[PDB]
Amino acid sequence: FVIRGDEVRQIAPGQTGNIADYNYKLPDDFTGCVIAWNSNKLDSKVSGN
Amino acid sequence: ALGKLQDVVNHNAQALNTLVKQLSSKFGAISSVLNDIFSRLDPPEAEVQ
Repeated sequence: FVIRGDEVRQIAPGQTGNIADYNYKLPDDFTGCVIAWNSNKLDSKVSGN
Repeated sequence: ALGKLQDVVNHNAQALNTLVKQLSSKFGAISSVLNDIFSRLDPPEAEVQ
């Protein structure tokens, strides 16, 4: 997924909000690793919003 | 005269009163009310207090 902003911390076990509530939600365990990185070099297409 | 029949009753009443007394006493936590923990913290970090 391409979630942006400070809501990256919301994508985690718990820590609900606006992004991690009605779009996607990790379990209360989430045995794994969350990998995030900046993508303001390819997602700069304002036309494709 | 009847003092050794009250010592057993007083020791049991003290043990029962001390056991209930240790309920309104948190152990290095926010509070000693379970309802005041789940609704005052996030689910993931709720099960650390």
